[PDB]
Amino acid sequence: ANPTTIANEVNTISTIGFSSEVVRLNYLKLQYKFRHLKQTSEKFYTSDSYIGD
Amino acid sequence: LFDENYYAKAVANIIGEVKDPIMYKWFSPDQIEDVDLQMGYQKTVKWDAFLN
Repeated sequence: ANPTTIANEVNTISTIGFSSEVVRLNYLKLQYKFRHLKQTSEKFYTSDSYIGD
Repeated sequence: LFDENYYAKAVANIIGEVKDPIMYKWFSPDQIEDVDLQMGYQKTVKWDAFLN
């Protein structure tokens, strides 16, 4: 509220309030799956230019 | 070879006087890559991924 004028005697004074805010950040873990050629089988697909089917 | 082929020796001596082509200015140093053949065809393969 508005400030209180200090004149003569007074007991009721205006107040200053305080507040707290909690801020939260969430995280998410995600995954992908992909197919590939086997290391031992790479020799059976290693062509001159390309190295995959 | 140079003691036998006077034409080859002359080509080797005169190759320096030839100026560089102007097409080099049109491309960046990384854009030009020499290959090894004279006549025929070559094939290039480009791989790209996507999410399903």
